Parts: sequence; C-alpha cells; structure tokens
Amino acid sequence: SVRLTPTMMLYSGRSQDGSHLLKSGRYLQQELPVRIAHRIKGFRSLPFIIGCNPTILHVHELYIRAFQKLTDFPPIKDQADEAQYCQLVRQLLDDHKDVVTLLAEGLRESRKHIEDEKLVRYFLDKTLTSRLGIRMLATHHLALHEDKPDFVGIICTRLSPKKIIEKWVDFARRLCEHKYGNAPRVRINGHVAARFPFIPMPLDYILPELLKNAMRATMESHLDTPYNVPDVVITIANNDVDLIIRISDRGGGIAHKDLDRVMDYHFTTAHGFGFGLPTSRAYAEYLGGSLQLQSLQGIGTDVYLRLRHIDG
Amino acid sequence: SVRLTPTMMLYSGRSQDGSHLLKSGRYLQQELPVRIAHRIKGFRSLPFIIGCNPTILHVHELYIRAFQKLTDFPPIKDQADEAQYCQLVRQLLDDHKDVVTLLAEGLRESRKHIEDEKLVRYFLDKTLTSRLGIRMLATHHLALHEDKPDFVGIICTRLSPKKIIEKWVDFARRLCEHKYGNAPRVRINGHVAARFPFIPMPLDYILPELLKNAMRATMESHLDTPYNVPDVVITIANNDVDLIIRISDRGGGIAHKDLDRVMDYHFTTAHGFGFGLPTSRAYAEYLGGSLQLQSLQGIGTDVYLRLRHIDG
Ligand SMILES: Nc1ncnc2c1ncn2[C@@H]1O[C@H](COP(=O)(O)OP(=O)(O)O)[C@@H](O)[C@H]1O
Ligand SMILES: Nc1ncnc2c1ncn2[C@@H]1O[C@H](COP(=O)(O)OP(=O)(O)O)[C@@H](O)[C@H]1O
Ligand SMILES: O=C(O)CCCc1ccccc1
Ligand SMILES: O=C(O)CCCc1ccccc1
Ligand SMILES: [K+]
Ligand SMILES: [K+]
Ligand SMILES: [Mg+2]
Ligand SMILES: [Mg+2]
Repeated sequence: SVRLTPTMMLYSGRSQDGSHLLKSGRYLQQELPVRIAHRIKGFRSLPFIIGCNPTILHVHELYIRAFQKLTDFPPIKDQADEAQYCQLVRQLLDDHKDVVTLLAEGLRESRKHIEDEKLVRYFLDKTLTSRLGIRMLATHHLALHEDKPDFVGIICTRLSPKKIIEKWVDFARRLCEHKYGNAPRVRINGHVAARFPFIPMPLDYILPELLKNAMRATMESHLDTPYNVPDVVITIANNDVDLIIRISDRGGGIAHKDLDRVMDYHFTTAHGFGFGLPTSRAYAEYLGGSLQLQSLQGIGTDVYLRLRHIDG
Repeated sequence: SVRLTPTMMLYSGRSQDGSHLLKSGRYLQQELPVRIAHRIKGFRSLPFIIGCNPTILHVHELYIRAFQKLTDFPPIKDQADEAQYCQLVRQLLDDHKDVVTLLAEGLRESRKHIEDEKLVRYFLDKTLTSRLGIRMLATHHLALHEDKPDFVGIICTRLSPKKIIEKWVDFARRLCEHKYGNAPRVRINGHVAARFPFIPMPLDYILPELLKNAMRATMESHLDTPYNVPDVVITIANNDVDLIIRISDRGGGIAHKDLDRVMDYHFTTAHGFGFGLPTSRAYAEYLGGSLQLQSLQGIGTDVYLRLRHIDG
C-alpha cells in the first residue's frame, strides 16, 4: 500500500511480523543510490568556476560519500540488516542537515560569474527538491518504526491545517517579538475544522518561511506603532482536489521594482538568506501544488499556498 | 579603410610613414584581450567534470597566460612598441597552434559524461570560431609588414578560386596516394577564370578537409580497383553575393544511419579525429557563408561550400 509522491511512493503497510519494514528497506536500498547519483551528476555539470568553490566542493564530496556508503551497504535479508540500514539513514540525514545552507553560501558569490542566470535556479530547484524527496522517503522509513497514533510513517492520518498553522504562528511570533518587541496577531478563518491525511513535512518548511516574511513586512512598515500592527489573516480552503492556505498581510506589499526578483534564490531586501520564497515554491510545485503571490503595493501581500491532497 | 568580418574589421591602410601600422596595432591591443576574456569565460562555464580534464585545464591556462601577456603589454606609442607587440602576437600564434587538437583530445572522453550533448557543440563552435577570428586579425596585422604583391595583409587582392583549389588538390592527393597507392583525379569546372579579392585563410582550412573526405570515401568504396576510381568534380560558381564551391564525389555517399551524426564533433567512421565537417561548417557560418551536404546513398556526396564576398 502506497501514497504517491512524484516518481516515488510512501509505503503504507502493516505486517505484525515486521515484514513491511523489509519491503520498505529494500525499496530505499533500491531507490536512494540512484537519486544520489543524479545529484552527483548535477554537481559534475555545474559550471567549472562554481563547482570549484570550496563549499560547493564539500557538498559535492558529501554526496559522493553518501553514495559510497549506500552502495557499500549489503542487500537487506532480515530485520537485523534493516535495523542497521536505519542507523546509516539516520547518519546520512544528520550529515546532510546543513546542505541547503552550504549550497546557499557556496553559490552566493560564485553565481555572479557565469552568464546564464537561470542555470543556478535550475540547479537549486532540482537539487533542493530531489533532496526533499530523499529525506521524505528516508524519514518515512524510520517513522514506520514508531508507534505514534494518527501516523503511518510521516503521514498524519488526520492532520488539522489550523493546528499546524498555529504551531508555526507561535514560532514565528516569538522570532518576531524577539527582534521587534512585538508581533502581528494572526487570525485563521475558513475551513478551520478540516482534518484529513497529509504529510506535514513540507508544511513544516513552507509555513514558517511565509509567516516570517509576512511578520517582518508588517513590522518594518509600522515602525512608528510596533505596539499596534495589523493582523495577519490566514484562510484555509479545503476541497477534494487540494488544500489552499492564503496568508494575507498589511505589510505594504512587494514593490514593483522587486517583483521580478523575489522568486530568485539569494535575493533579499534584508530572514536574510533569500531562500524562503524560491525554496517554498519549488517544494510546492515538486509536490504537485504551487505558491503564488499577489502584491498590493502600498497595502500588503497575499500569498497562496496550494498543496494537492493525498490520493486515498 | 576596412573589410568587415563579424563584429570586427580587417584594417586596409597604406601610409608611407608607417602610421597605419600603429592604428592597426592599437586596434589589436584594444580588441584581443576582450576576445580572450570571452574565451576564458567560456572555459569557466564548462561543466566542472570537463573543465577539470588536464588537457582542457592546460588550454584554459594558455588562454589565461595569453590574457596576462596581452594586458601586461604597454600602450603602443611608436613603431618600436608596435614592432615589439608583433613579437608577442607571433609568440601567441605559435603557443596556441595546437589548440584545436588539445581541445579535441580533452573533450573526447570528458564529453560522454554530461547530459547536455549540444553544450559541447556550442562550446566548440563558439571557441573555434572566436579563435579563427583572433588568428585572422593577428595574422593580418603581421602581414601588413610584408611587401607581398596582390596582398593587403592576409587579403589577396586577386584570388583565383581555381588556383587555391588546385593547391589543396595536390596536397590531398599526395596524402591519399600515400595511404592507398592512388588518388582520384580532380576536375574543376564552372567559373575557372574568376579572380576577386578574398581572404584565403578559411579556404586553407576548409578545402583540404573536404577534399580529404571526398578522396577517402572514393578509395574506400573502390577497394577492388584502386588503380581506377571515379573523379572528384569541383564546380566554382562566382556571383556578386557569394562564392560557391561544389565538391562532388562518387564515393558511395553518407549512410542514412550516419547522416545525423556527421556534423557532430568527434564523430568518425575511420582523417580520424572527426573535426573536419563541424569545424568547416562553423568557420563558414562564422564568415557569413554555409556548408551543406547532399547525400546520394549508394552513389556519392555533393558538398556545397558558400562564402560571402568581401564588401568592396
Ligand atoms: N509578505 C511579504 N511582504 C513584503 N515583502 C515580502 C513578503 N515576502 C517576501 N517579501 C520580499 O521578498 C524578498 C524575498 O523573500 P525570501 O525569499 O523569504 O528571502 P528573505 O526573507 O531571506 O529576504 C524579501 O527579502 C522581501 O523583500
Ligand atoms: N564526402 C564524403 N563521403 C562519404 N562520407 C563522408 C564524406 N565526408 C564525410 N563523410 C563521413 O562523415 C564523417 C565525418 O567527417 P569529418 O568531420 O571530416 O571527420 P573524419 O574525416 O575525421 O572522420 C566521416 O568519418 C565519414 O564517415
Ligand atoms: O539530505 C541531503 O542533502 C541529501 C540526502 C542525503 C541522504 C541520503 C540517503 C538517505 C538520507 C539522506
Ligand atoms: O589561437 C588561439 O588558440 C587563440 C588566440 C591566441 C592568440 C591571442 C592573441 C593573438 C594571437 C593569438
Ligand atoms: K528570494
Ligand atoms: K564529424
Ligand atoms: Mg524569508
Ligand atoms: Mg575529415
């Protein structure tokens, strides 16, 4: 039993013997090295000047190491194997946890050099999303060893969009109060009672990115009245095709002169790395959804996150 | 006074004082470093795996050296400067004389690795033609120091297509007799008496390449009667727009299965490097002409070289 992801499946299975764990493990063992190989080919095809960057080189090496360890691992025959594969997966997850940051820093300068601006976008888009895919499958396998209720692996059986939004609201508010002394309140409307099966992992990246953006913009446009700023309003629309989360702020909007730039990696007006929007959009599209911006210059911004529903 | 080349001009000038030599020299001094820089940017943007190839790296270094020496050279103020610049130009010409071969060998293997097949074509096309441009301008400057009659620099004032074809016929025949014991005869028809101003340099590359192809094909398809093979027939058409040289052989033609490949760098059915056709076409197009093939599978091949006339 499965839940389709692009070109991949999140194994849904329940054998008491623990058989499903072996099927999963063998799947990963079949799937991971291939995808890592594609990422290594991506590094090999980078413009020479960029690929030679020490940080890019470092990540490049990590990916080779990862491929080495994965391929060196013996075919899984029993729980004892699988149990040990999990140790490797965990080590890999941890070794690669800073990869986005390293890529950002590695490319920040090196990218100025080449003529082809969209080449880096293509590379980052492809790399970050393949990576998300890899870490999802990996994390899902590990999660099958857990006995969390309302979870089949990383899949929440009854996810509440409101609850997960509130989780990331509290988080983003704190960051914001720390830097500004206050934070916009956030109201949530629409299908606030919706519950459905869903993988929270993408939400856990995207939502805090969008919230940080909205809060920062609200504060930086109300520097005279930090004690009194307009709410951020979030609207949940749940239908049979997709989930829509609209995040509306009164933070003055995105300027016409920045509009063409904000979806570029490394672009920022400063929370300062410039990856939030491009990464979030790439993630959404990778999962079959989208991320769209509506700027009302001089008033604020509406951001629309759409994510497809799990088939089944 | 000038003769236009793409984005560049072949200085036509005649001062007795030797003033025109300074204008030329200063032009080169202005023009060469820029074009070398573009080629260096081309090397920097090569796929990392290819750019790391030791031979590619070597050529890459040559180009940097070339840029260093050119930029380090002091602005030209007098004949004594110019005279010394010429020494540098000559050294560069000679240091870079094997560059095409080095690139061919450097890429032969490295190119298999990347996904994008047309990326190397674009690189070679751009590099080889920029290089041709550079060596033409350079050689032209040096040639302005000569007192050859019917030559203004590298420009023959009264070039005879028949004479230059015959030059390369004798050359290609010898190569061919050496390898096979005989060589097709060659007949030349059409405007055999034409004479007009023209830069022979491109002809000196293209013609021997096309002739070698035609002769090899004729022999390899007449292995039973090497002592008696069908002529190669060359037709000259001279009009006001362009010069057309048609090289028809009865060498059995280019097979349908090879047709899509023959214009690819490194493709060969063996005179064995696989650069003749792609280089020749790139050269022709760079100069505003073209190179077109008509295959009659089972009979032979017609090759059409078109080169624009010098405006003025
Ligand atoms: N809700 C918003 N309101 C106003 N401006 C925004 C909003 N979201 C993003 N921006 C602008 O787009 C830029 C890119 O955002 P992002 O990709 O998250 O990078 P960062 O937040 O690190 O600057 C921000 O620097 C900011 O100028
Ligand atoms: N006149 C011709 N007749 C038949 N085949 C030809 C002719 N010219 C070229 N070819 C084919 O096209 C291929 C590519 O030619 P070229 O680029 O000159 O490389 P090379 O001669 O080094 O093989 C040759 O290997 C040969 O198969
Ligand atoms: O996270 C990344 O940067 C890419 C994936 C590293 C990894 C491989 C296999 C399993 C788990 C993690
Ligand atoms: O020939 C090449 O490979 C490229 C040109 C080297 C050169 C530079 C300046 C002048 C003369 C020659
Ligand atoms: K950005
Ligand atoms: K070829
Ligand atoms: Mg941000
Ligand atoms: Mg040839």
